[PDB]
Amino acid sequence: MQIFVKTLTGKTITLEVEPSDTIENVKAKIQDKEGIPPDQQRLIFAGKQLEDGRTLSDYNIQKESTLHLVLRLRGG
Amino acid sequence: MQIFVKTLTGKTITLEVEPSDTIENVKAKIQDKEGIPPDQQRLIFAGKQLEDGRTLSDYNIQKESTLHLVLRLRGG
Amino acid sequence: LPRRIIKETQRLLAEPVPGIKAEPDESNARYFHVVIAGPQDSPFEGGTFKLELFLPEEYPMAAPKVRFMTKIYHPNVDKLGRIKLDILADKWSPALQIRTVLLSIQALLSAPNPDDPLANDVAEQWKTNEAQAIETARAWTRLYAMNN
Amino acid sequence: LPRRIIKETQRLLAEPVPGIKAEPDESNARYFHVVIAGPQDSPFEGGTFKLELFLPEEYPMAAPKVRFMTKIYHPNVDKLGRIKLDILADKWSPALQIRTVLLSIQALLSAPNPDDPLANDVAEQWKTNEAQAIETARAWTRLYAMNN
Amino acid sequence: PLCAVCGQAHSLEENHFYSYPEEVDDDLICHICLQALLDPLDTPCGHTYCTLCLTNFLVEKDFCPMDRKPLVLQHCKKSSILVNKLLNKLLVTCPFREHCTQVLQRCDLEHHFQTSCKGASHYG
Amino acid sequence: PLCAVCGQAHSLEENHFYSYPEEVDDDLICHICLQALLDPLDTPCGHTYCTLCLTNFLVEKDFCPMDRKPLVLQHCKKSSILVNKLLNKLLVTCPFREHCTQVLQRCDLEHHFQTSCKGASHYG
Ligand SMILES: [Zn+2]
Ligand SMILES: [Zn+2]
Ligand SMILES: [Zn+2]
Ligand SMILES: [Zn+2]
Ligand SMILES: [Zn+2]
Ligand SMILES: [Zn+2]
Repeated sequence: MQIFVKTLTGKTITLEVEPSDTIENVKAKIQDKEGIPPDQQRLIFAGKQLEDGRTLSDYNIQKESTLHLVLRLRGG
Repeated sequence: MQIFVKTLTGKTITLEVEPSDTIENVKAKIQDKEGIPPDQQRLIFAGKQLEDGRTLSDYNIQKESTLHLVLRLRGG
Repeated sequence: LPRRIIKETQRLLAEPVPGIKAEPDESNARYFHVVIAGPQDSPFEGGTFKLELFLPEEYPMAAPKVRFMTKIYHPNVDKLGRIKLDILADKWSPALQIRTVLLSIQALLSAPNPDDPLANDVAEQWKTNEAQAIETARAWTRLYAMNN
Repeated sequence: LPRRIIKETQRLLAEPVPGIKAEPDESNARYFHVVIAGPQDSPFEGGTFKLELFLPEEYPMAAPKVRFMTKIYHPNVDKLGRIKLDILADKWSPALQIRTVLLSIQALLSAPNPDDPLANDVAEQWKTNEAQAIETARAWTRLYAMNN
Repeated sequence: PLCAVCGQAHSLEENHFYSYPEEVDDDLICHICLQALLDPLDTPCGHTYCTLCLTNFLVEKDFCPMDRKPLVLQHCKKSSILVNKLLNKLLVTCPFREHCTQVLQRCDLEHHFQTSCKGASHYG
Repeated sequence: PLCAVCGQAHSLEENHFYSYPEEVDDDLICHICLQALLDPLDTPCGHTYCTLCLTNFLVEKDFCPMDRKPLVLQHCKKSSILVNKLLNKLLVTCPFREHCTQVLQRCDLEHHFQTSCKGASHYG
């Protein structure tokens, strides 16, 4: 399958992934594209902050989905 | 008027010029575009090597003409 | 009105973010009427949470000011509806835009961190009774967020 | 056959140079059958001057080898049709391509420099009698360059 | 108070102001001002910003606003000729639209004003 | 004798070998090898070349073959992230055309081979 990741400005890009790719895997693929390291990357999907250990399977991020990218965060 | 200058690779670049522009004027316009200084530029037109003192007028290089660019030369 | 502001504003109205409606204000353009969706799997599910967002006149060297208007039972939001999020203070960069701020606030509804400043006896309720905090939040969502 | 060679060859056949016909050879591709036009205002006017051009197997670290086949009365060309031009020897760079070499040879027909190592008693005729050198060149052009 | 290079009005401390009829590539958009790069400075960090955009940021901060790396302005350099070209050949349209109606490459605009512009001749 | 990254055959001392179905911009073509840049090295001079292409040139010469400026290889650096991106997102097509028939971004090819390529699975 393939997913979309909307990056900082809005220039949308696509990633080649499959259901058991971890969010850690996806955050090295966005380092290939946008030149941002996986440690200052946070991925949002449906309002939920996607965790680094868990898979694309764990949030049902199927074919044609659009993840969003923000530059590191900490609430509180 | 405007002329064309075919640069190193094969690309064509357009220059805004008028009939009394010297070839010295034209070789600073190709320094703006291609980042090559006027001292290691030679311009060919109809097989004739275009001289630095003389004008576009002096070789009848009118509207729509295509000058060619080579990176310095010396015969002998 | 710095050109960047304008370009951001249009790349919101043209390119929306789902469950995040953000228009500019007519009285003064540096000032947005934001509305965030109660996210999936959160106790805020199906709430219409209204926000006001404002760009100071040193945007984007300084970050935007953002404040909830809708009352919501959440550690990192307060009495008057201001938010504790580092991208709005400690770790802001002109790299970030309005849309990034709005996505991180949405993220915060799905990840309420009781480590606030003191976040009332609300963060204290979250850390010592998650069960009934989820409950209460679900109530403030129903009883203050359903525009109906 | 190094990819560069191929790309150059096609950016000739697609993007020709006026009064300079250059095809590659069928027997071996590193080897071009070139034909240059006797330029305007030169004593070589309206001559069909055939050349052979060859890429050594260290192209483009080393320059191409170029030789006139048509006989021509010119200081910087010799008996066997080889040429004195610095971009073919002293000041060559992989920056340059086939097309650049071919344009500079055309330029050389319009600017015959009698300063050669010697250039026969042809450069000696050019420097001591330009009138009759122009004449003789015009004759070798007619009597050896008009394909008829 | 109208600008010699770009035909718009702005202060000596602001970037020039162009009007791109075709869509500019995002990789050529400076992160600070969301516009196409002008006078691009590569950082040691490896990022690229407009000269004035970065210099202003570094008046009172000190980091690459992209990966929070400490950044002395002094250490930054002008970008590769490649970069500059890609930018210079971006199409802009004439500022003086209700006079002149000309599309052309960014770099050429300044001269287009002095040679063949009824708008910049008239001034306004 | 087939290459892990690009799916073509070449020696360790040669550049990788891609197949661009769309037209690459000339400003991204290395002057030495007339191909799209790979592992681009900016020179101090201000020009940009493939790593291997420039390093080889500088085995036996010592100048920016563009303006004959003296050039110690040591002084050159990797290009801006901007440059790298522009290149990485250029489309290539799969080398193994008679199994797999896939267009994709250059950078992703290496991985496309390990995940979803019947050609690179079969090897040849
Ligand atoms: Zn201006
Ligand atoms: Zn800028
Ligand atoms: Zn105009
Ligand atoms: Zn390879
Ligand atoms: Zn190369
Ligand atoms: Zn494949």
